Amino acid sequence: MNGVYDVGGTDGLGPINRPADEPVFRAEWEKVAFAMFPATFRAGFMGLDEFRFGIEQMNPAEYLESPYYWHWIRTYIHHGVRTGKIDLEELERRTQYYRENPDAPLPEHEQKPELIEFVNQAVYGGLPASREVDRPPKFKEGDVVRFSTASPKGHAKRARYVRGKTGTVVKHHGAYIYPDTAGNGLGECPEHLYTVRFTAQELWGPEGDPNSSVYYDCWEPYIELVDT
Amino acid sequence: TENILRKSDEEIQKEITARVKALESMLIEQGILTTSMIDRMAEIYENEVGPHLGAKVVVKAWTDPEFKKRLLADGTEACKELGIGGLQGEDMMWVENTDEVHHVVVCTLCSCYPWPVLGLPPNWFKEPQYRSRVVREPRQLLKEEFGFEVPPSKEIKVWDSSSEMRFVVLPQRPAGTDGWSEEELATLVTRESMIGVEPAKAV
Repeated sequence: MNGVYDVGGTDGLGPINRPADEPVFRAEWEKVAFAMFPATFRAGFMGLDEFRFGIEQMNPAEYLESPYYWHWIRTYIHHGVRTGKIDLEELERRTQYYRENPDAPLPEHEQKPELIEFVNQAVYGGLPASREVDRPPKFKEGDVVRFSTASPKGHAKRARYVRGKTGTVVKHHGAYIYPDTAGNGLGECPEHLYTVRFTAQELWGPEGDPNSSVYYDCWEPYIELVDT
Repeated sequence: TENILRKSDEEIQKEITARVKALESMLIEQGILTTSMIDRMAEIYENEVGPHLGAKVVVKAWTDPEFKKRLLADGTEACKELGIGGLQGEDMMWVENTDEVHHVVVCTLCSCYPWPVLGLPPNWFKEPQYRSRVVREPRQLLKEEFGFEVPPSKEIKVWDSSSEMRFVVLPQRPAGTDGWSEEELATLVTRESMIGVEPAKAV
């Protein structure tokens, strides 16, 4: 989709705010928001590509200025409603309750050890997105290719600043989950993945550094041959 | 930056806190979330996983040419030699800074970061200011934001991490460190030097 989160090349967002030191979690609610991801993933709220698509559908002004982990809360609620797993009216009633009773306890619950075992396995085992497919890669190192001008409204990894641009294939990585399908509830539909190099002048015109390039990852449908 | 429409930070935090506790209570009642699950995730990324792991990889590559070759050929497999890997570093590719090339990593679309070697990203890396600018004027950003002057004749490769490939910068070994131990060398390797926004520490 063409949302404001696609910020590559955007001007006017202001100077970087980089405190000389910062904690991993700035408040207790951030730990909760962070740790909710394995819980909601295991419960079938969403996969990784769908998770990102939920963030992309935020109010753009809220996205630009809200704390990072609030984005995660928005996408949990988005997919909780999508899957019928979160009742909004109940959520709003509970929000008012904890507004008025911030120190009220959380519900009674069992500390199911298998949920912690799940956390440990995911963290140190990973969730690999690589997949085996039937066909060899269509492209190879050194091929000159052009990036698609398609502008889907659903999830994709098609930054506006690379659309229609010509670059050179740097590496073939194998096949991986395809975001244009996975993020839109259409399944993994794995495609071969490449890194493609675009010069700064190709991307930005004459305002481009003559000695800089951007390396961008392209699934196979994103690119078509210009010169072998 | 000033926005006349924006509530105070205190009011924003107060509202977020209630919304998060409310959602937490619902997922707890569904049986899919527990407070012990939350505490475990925080312990891992506060204390167990952080940039000291990537620093170990860098110093091994600096001191073992055969390991450096394996690291550049297959970053995930080489890091697994040291017991390092997992979530959000399933597919690592390490890239070598040289006298002719400087690498810097960004995720313009979605905050991608190699957690197993660096831990969770700092907030500036996730924020729109760095993400918008580094693909467009990396040389100027490095100079103005990080005090890092990359001579104009030197190529800057900006890796925009649009997939599950995770790019990690192998910074050059600082001069004046001949014969240093791996422990001493590690003190020079920062998360910034493995993103590419700074070189490894001088002196």
